[PDB]
Amino acid sequence: LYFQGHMTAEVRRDSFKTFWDKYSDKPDTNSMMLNQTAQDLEASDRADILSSLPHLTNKDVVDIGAGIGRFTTVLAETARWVLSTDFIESFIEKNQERNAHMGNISYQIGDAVHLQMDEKSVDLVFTNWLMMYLSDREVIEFLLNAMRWLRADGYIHLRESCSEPSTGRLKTATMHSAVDANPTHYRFSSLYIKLLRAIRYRDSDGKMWKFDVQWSCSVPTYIRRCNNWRQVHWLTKKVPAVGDEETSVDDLLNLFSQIWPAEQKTWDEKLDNEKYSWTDKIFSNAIDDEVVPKNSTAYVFTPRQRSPFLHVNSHLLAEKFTCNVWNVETKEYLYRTSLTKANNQKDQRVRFGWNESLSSSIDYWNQRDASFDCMVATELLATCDDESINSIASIMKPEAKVVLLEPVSGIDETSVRQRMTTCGFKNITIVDVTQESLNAEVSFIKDHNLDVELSGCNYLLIKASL
Ligand SMILES: Nc1ncnc2c1ncn2[C@@H]1O[C@H](CSCC[C@H](N)C(=O)O)[C@@H](O)[C@H]1O
Ligand SMILES: CCCCCCCCO[C@@H]1O[C@H](CO)[C@@H](O)[C@H](O)[C@H]1O
Ligand SMILES: CCCCCCCCO[C@@H]1O[C@H](CO)[C@@H](O)[C@H](O)[C@H]1O
Ligand code: NA
Repeated sequence: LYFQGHMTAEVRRDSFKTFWDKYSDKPDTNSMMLNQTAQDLEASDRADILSSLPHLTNKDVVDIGAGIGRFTTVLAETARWVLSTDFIESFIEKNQERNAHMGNISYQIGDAVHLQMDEKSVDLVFTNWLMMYLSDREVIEFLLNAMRWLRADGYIHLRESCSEPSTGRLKTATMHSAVDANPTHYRFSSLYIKLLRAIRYRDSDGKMWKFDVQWSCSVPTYIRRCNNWRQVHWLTKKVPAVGDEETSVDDLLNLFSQIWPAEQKTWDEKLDNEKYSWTDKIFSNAIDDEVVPKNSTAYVFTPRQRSPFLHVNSHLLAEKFTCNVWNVETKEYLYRTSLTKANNQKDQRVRFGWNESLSSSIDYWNQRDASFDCMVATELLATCDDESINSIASIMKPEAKVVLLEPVSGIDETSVRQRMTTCGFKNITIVDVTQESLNAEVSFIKDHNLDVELSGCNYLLIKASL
């Protein structure tokens, strides 16, 4: 019965510690994952996350919210040193017991909100399921702190339950109470990505920094076993932001708390009822089972520059050709809507990732020695340069076939061939699909009652191979 006893940051801070207090009697993987059968998922999930990290030889790592330390255990195998923290005492105690055989782990009991360390004191800030237990202001404050603590070239890993609990709404799998309110913040995936990209931090030497969000990916184990695409994680690098201006906590908070979630909601309203893509009819006359063999993996790239509706229906692709699909998105809000679709369809063959550019996705897949079976893309030539397009082959099998739908103004077929021939393509054919696209786009808009105009561009449908 004290001042603002229902709403202060401390009361809200303590509501999370109280929630986790309920599990301190069970310092086990069930609590860490809030899943009655966490044994089924734990090792595969941990491997999904740990295999996404950079090598840690000679590096200092801080694992914040480490709990019983299932990541700490493996992180300290290669890192020079790991600081492992959690605000639940028994969890840290269980952490110290499991890891009694190791000698390069420091332990701390405390709230992540109050954690303090020297500038440029770590190389990796590792978290997994933590931001969702902080307020919007605390998330921003946490990220500015990570920025302070990281050395240049340093990384931060984050993984959050986005939009819904890991166990969905609501699985008997959950360890959540069916009657108690759940205090957890299930934010949209797009908000995390945008916040990370927005941050500009000036250090004590007066140097500016920004985050390079290397990727956004769904945790594979949660798709395969929980039909959940919204367990989202990101690897993010601290890099110089020459000439940029600082972003304050208040300036970031306005965006993160009000502006962005609002903008996301308008995109949900436009895209969530999408029954098919207007491009389906167009791609139908260029994609066959010679382009997409049965059980192959297709690489799909949809930047959605000219229009949010210009993309590839990856679900229809996977359905009609019995293939797996990786679809790259570059627009945060539109990537989120693809995750929404993925969760409702529950076709595990279809996967999405967010990257800043084509080059970003190519690096990711290069590092993983991927060789996709084909490419289907909208706006490839329109949005990417020769250098990036030429590097697509480094993630394609020999003779992989491609199909491109391209918005153009004047039709310059000779020039289009020369770009693609310069970027390593062969057997190039070009078909003008402007009238077909005009018909299909209008049919699609009227059918979905979108009060919008046509993209208004001409279209080429291109097929080639490498
Ligand atoms: N503000 C905070 N400071 C420190 N630890 C926190 C915290 N908020 C939540 N936690 C801890 O974060 C953990 C959440 S569950 C996930 C545990 C671990 N990251 C893993 O994936 O296995 C719990 O251990 C909880 O106690
Ligand atoms: C994203 C573009 C959607 C294209 C789907 C259109 C219908 C595809 O039709 C497919 O054609 C194949 C012939 O090669 C058959 O083997 C498949 O059984 C059939 O589903
Ligand atoms: C569903 C999408 C997730 C899988 C992404 C993996 C990247 C491509 O993986 C590739 O898949 C091919 C199978 O067609 C294999 O033959 C290749 O060896 C493999 O590199
Ligand atoms: Na989401």
